[PDB]
Amino acid sequence: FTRWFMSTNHKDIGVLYLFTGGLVGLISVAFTVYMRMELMAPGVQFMCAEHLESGLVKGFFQSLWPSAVENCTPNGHLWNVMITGHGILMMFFVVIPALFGGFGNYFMPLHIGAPDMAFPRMNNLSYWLYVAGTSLAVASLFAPGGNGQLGSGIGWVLYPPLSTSESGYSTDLAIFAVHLSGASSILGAINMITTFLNMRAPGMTMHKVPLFAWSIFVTAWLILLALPVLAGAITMLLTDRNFGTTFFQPSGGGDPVLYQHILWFFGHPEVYIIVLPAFGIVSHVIATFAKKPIFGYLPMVYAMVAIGVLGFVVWAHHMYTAGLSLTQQSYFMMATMVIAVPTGIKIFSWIATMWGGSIELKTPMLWALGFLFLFTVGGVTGIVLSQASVDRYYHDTYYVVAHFHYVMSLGAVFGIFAGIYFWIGKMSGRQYPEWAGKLHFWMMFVGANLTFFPQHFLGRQGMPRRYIDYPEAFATWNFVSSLGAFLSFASFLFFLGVIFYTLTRGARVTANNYWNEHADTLEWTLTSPPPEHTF
Amino acid sequence: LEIIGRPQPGGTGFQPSASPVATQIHWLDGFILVIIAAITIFVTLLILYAVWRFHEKRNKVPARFTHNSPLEIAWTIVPIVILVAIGAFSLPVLFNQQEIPEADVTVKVTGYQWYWGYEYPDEEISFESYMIGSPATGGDNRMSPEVEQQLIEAGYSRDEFLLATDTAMVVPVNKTVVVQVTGADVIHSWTVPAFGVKQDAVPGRLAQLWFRAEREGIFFGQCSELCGISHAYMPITVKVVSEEAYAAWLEQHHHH
Ligand code: HEA
Ligand code: HEA
Ligand SMILES: CCCCCCCCCCO[C@@H]1O[C@H](CO)[C@@H](O[C@H]2O[C@H](CO)[C@@H](O)[C@H](O)[C@H]2O)[C@H](O)[C@H]1O
Ligand SMILES: CCCCCCCCCCO[C@@H]1O[C@H](CO)[C@@H](O[C@H]2O[C@H](CO)[C@@H](O)[C@H](O)[C@H]2O)[C@H](O)[C@H]1O
Ligand SMILES: CCCCCCCCCCO[C@@H]1O[C@H](CO)[C@@H](O[C@H]2O[C@H](CO)[C@@H](O)[C@H](O)[C@H]2O)[C@H](O)[C@H]1O
Ligand SMILES: CCCCCCCCCCO[C@@H]1O[C@H](CO)[C@@H](O[C@H]2O[C@H](CO)[C@@H](O)[C@H](O)[C@H]2O)[C@H](O)[C@H]1O
Ligand SMILES: CCCCCCCCCCO[C@@H]1O[C@H](CO)[C@@H](O[C@H]2O[C@H](CO)[C@@H](O)[C@H](O)[C@H]2O)[C@H](O)[C@H]1O
Ligand SMILES: OC[C@H]1O[C@H](O[C@H]2[C@H](O)[C@@H](O)[C@@H](O)O[C@@H]2CO)[C@H](O)[C@@H](O)[C@@H]1O
Ligand SMILES: CCCCCCCCCCCCC
Ligand SMILES: CCCCCCCCCCCCC
Ligand SMILES: CCCCCCCCCCCCC
Ligand SMILES: CCCCCCCCCCCCC
Ligand SMILES: CCCCCCCCCCCCC
Ligand SMILES: CCCCCCCCCCCCC
Ligand SMILES: CCCCCCCCCCCCC
Ligand SMILES: CCCCCCCCCCCCC
Ligand SMILES: CCCCCCCCCCCCC
Ligand SMILES: CCCC[C@@H](O)[C@@H](O)CO
Ligand SMILES: CCCC[C@@H](O)[C@@H](O)CO
Ligand SMILES: [Ca+2]
Ligand SMILES: [Cu+2]
Ligand SMILES: [Cu+2]
Ligand SMILES: [Cu+2]
Ligand SMILES: [Mg+2]
Ligand SMILES: [O-]
Repeated sequence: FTRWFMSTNHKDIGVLYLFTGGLVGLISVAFTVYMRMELMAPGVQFMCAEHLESGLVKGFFQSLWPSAVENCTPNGHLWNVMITGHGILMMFFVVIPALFGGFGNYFMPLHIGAPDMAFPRMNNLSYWLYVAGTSLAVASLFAPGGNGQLGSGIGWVLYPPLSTSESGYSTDLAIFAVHLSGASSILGAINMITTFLNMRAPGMTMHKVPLFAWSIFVTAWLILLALPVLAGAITMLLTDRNFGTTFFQPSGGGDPVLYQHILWFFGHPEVYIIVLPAFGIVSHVIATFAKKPIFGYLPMVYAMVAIGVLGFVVWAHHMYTAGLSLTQQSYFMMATMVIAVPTGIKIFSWIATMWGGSIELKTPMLWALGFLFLFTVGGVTGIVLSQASVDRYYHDTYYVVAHFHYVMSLGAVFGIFAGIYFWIGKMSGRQYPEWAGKLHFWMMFVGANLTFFPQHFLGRQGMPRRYIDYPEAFATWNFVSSLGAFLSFASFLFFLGVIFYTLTRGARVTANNYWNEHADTLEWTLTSPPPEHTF
Repeated sequence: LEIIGRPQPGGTGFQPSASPVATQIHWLDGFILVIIAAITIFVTLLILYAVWRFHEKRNKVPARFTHNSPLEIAWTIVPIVILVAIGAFSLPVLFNQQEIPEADVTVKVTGYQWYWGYEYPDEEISFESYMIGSPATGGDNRMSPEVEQQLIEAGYSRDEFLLATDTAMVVPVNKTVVVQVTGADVIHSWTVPAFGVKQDAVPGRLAQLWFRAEREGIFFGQCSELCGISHAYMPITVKVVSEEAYAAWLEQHHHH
């Protein structure tokens, strides 16, 4: 019944976030399958203007069959709507709702011995704001938009003056969607912070809080400072579009580059908001399956605090070619490089935790080991891009796309999967079949690497971002990258099968702690699933 | 003229360099690439060794240590030293890149939806540049027999589709070219990979870049800030020629 959706218990809200994030993730991954169908070969074969003259549903199915070039009039607007929709959904309505709204709401109270969040009704409201935002985002795809078509083709960061000139009101719906998503995140951050400070179990000193709870705590602070700034930036877009202001229009003395500073002041913290809870999950998972306590618990906490703080003074590395002076360019490059030192401490301490342990290679551990390797690949190309002298070549190329998919879709997403296989028994009372989790991992490991490692080559050869079509010479590595994305998609449908199998007919969980003694936090002292009313 | 600044089938490296700045970038990137490949291989071999050496069937009683201070001091200082070495080589390169020398040739570039306008203020020359295959040339941004014919007549082949433009920005070899970039409607971005230059074309702002081309040939770039529906269809052609071939081109534009 709809008694799930009006629940105010942190465990039920966590599950609603997880499922909703998973469903929206499926939609956005489907967009990328269509994207990679069109990028599989030079020339435009799918995104034809001819498909617009038919109806919405009829034109949809025509869009999925290739046409010869001579019968296909390229429709760059549909490309730009797809990639904009894909990025908005991921950055606002998929991975943070799953890690922070999902695992954070479920397990952070359990980890600190709290019975619930401080404001359970605020928590339930935060979930509905997330669903309201998600619905406006999706609605904008079907609203009148740029170039007399539907949808907004302006990229997920909505740069003006393109975003303030785009016709229709699709862009206004997208801005409202981002407002609702930030509201949802701010309410969650308030709940996490109040609960963390005020409702720890007696004896749970701050230097005894588990690392996941720490990561949610630090993440909640980043949200409180970053998201109000974003609300400002995008409200100024709304008033330039609709209420005659000129913040970003040079005719009226505005500056489009001013928007970039405000937006990226949120924009870089956003990615550390994404990844910090994944860091927390990796620490719990690696400690459990190495059968060894986490190496350097206190450096782990401080490194997350250092990363969170530095994440607020590096934003202009997204603007090296936007007209930054040489002095700003040199500062932001040097501030950005510092982030590698705390992050390296965590990477080395995760290996140190494995070192001398007794290692069990079960599915959650596979995801965490993949995280270590693949996040490192993404993080070192982030350091490359931090060199403004080299970012001159790579900016707005697929080398950037390769970078952020390794840290996000082979990093943060591996943390999401590590968490799901780690905790599905604890949340549901049913266990996943081990062989299928391993097969999911290896299919995703091979496919995601085939998808994104060749995009380094495309970037080095100069392929720009946000292109419906590309010169003939980029064909080989675009082809390999599309095959990898199709395999990755197969691996994700299989995963949805594995989850459906687990929840309907998975082996019954009988133990409170079905792993081992080194899963030593409070949720493993409760039943699977924990009782309806905790502590 | 040789087609030099272009992507090549199956390429994994940079486009060929044709400026000293591009040469610097190739070297700095190769230097950093060896370092980050060393770091990544190192991290990966550690994980694979630890999984092999400490697998539960091979090490059955886990250790319990959570500190090692010589190692933590090492693995904090060595990254800091690696990064300072990178910064020491890369800040000069950045400084050479962004300090604008004195121009031998000055070109003012304006980005439009969806084409580029060029003005040579010393020469009172101005023209617009459209993709061969764009509506301006009769196409609709796709390959066709007509588009292939236009590419051949302009001195290219069907392989240069989406890169070749109807007009080119012509500059003399071994001269300092200063380009002033702005946007007319939305933000665009002007770039030539073979020169190692890229600068956003922002409405209301005039920004500068420089290059000195070290050999003659043809070099392509593509617009590099999503600007709307034909973002993929407004490229850049630069022809670097001899001093007098350049003068010849100038004279052909002079109105008597
Ligand atoms: C999970 C999300 C996530 C994370 C964690 C990161 C992490 C980092 N990112 Fe990334 N980034 C994005 C998501 C993320 N990024 C997105 C979405 C974009 C594009 C936005 C857009 O335009 O749409 C982007 C783009 C982006 C740019 C702008 C590039 C451009 O547009 O031209 C830059 C600039 O430097 C950057 C750098 C970094 C750096 C230095 C880190 C560091 O935090 C990484 C540090 C980690 C390591 C370095 C590896 C581990 C460390 C060691 C093993 C120690 C030893 C290593 C050394 C000594 C180097 N990234
Ligand atoms: C979380 C962030 C995230 C994730 C997971 C992805 C996933 C993928 N993305 Fe990307 N992408 C972005 C963030 C992300 N992306 C952003 C910010 C942009 C910029 C948009 C812009 O330019 O404005 C972008 C743009 C971008 C481009 C460049 C478009 C262009 O410049 O024209 C391409 C190219 O192929 C691409 C492809 C893919 C593919 C094939 C996948 C995947 O198919 C790879 C395989 C992954 C899976 C199969 C499953 C992933 C799991 C989840 C999402 C978890 C949810 C599930 C549960 C909770 C159970 N996306
Ligand atoms: C697990 C589920 C994942 C679902 C993945 C769906 C994969 C669908 C593949 C599309 O099929 C190919 O599409 C190409 C178009 O990109 C065509 O290219 C060919 O045909 C075109 C004509 O339409 C030419 O222009 C091309 O140059 C030529 O290579 C090609 O014929 C066709 O076989
Ligand atoms: C792509 C998405 C990713 C998937 C995420 C993992 C899924 C999370 C677990 C599913 O939800 C659980 O299902 C159980 C069903 O057995 C419920 O038990 C419940 O069972 C009874 C109702 O079925 C209730 O009365 C009890 O309170 C309760 O123990 C439990 O509450 C609920 O949380
Ligand atoms: C749309 C995406 C499509 C993705 C395609 C996925 C293909 C799935 C392969 C099905 O074959 C399975 O292989 C398992 C592994 O071999 C078998 O487990 C068997 O073998 C395991 C040992 O590895 C045991 O743990 C199991 O109990 C035992 O059932 C299982 O029976 C069998 O059905
Ligand atoms: C869209 C793509 C959808 C694809 C979804 C596929 C994912 C679901 C995997 C289900 O696999 C099950 O795994 C069990 C292994 O865990 C097997 O039990 C087998 O193994 C047990 C031994 O471990 C025995 O006790 C059982 O009787 C025996 O049937 C069982 O046969 C097999 O069906
Ligand atoms: C409710 C809202 C919509 C929910 C969306 C999720 C839909 C996914 C349905 C997947 O269900 C699974 O389908 C497989 C068959 O297609 C079965 O695996 C079967 O086939 C596999 C591959 O052969 C074998 O490995 C297994 O042994 C065998 O159980 C599996 O049992 C079954 O549970
Ligand atoms: O390319 C070499 C570069 O050297 C000098 O730049 C120095 C600068 O003077 C110092 O302030 C230092 O901190 O930064 C740069 C390090 O390379 C020259 O001033 C510069 O013109 C020259 O290009
Ligand atoms: C089933 C809905 C999810 C979206 C699938 C991705 C395909 C998108 C096709 C776009 C067709 C243009 C109207
Ligand atoms: C030779 C005529 C075209 C044959 C290839 C058609 C491929 C269609 C794949 C559709 C994929 C739907 C998701
Ligand atoms: C009523 C116009 C919208 C105002 C939004 C906030 C404007 C303040 C700008 C603050 C600069 C960044 C915090
Ligand atoms: C980067 C992750 C690699 C982890 C190594 C996995 C080795 C698994 C060997 C088989 C174990 C039993 C299935
Ligand atoms: C008990 C057998 C171990 C289960 C392993 C399942 C995955 C095997 C490797 C699959 C590789 C797919 C690319
Ligand atoms: C020259 C036509 C190329 C057609 C390649 C289509 C391959 C489809 C791959 C699907 C694989 C899914 C795992
Ligand atoms: C450690 C990850 C770096 C990935 C970048 C790949 C670069 C490929 C270099 C090929 C150069 C060919 C000359
Ligand atoms: C570690 C850097 C390797 C060297 C890079 C190759 C230089 C490419 C351009 C050199 C051509 C000079 C005219
Ligand atoms: C308005 C003319 C712009 C240039 C068009 C093409 C360039 C002509 C070639 C110049 C000399 C080549 C050897
Ligand atoms: C770790 C800080 C890196 C800074 C370094 O790259 C340069 O500033 C040194 O010249
Ligand atoms: C080489 C011809 C130079 C002619 C010169 O006077 C013109 O460019 C001025 O308009
Ligand atoms: Ca295509
Ligand atoms: Cu950033
Ligand atoms: Cu443009
Ligand atoms: Cu553009
Ligand atoms: Mg840009
Ligand atoms: O970022």
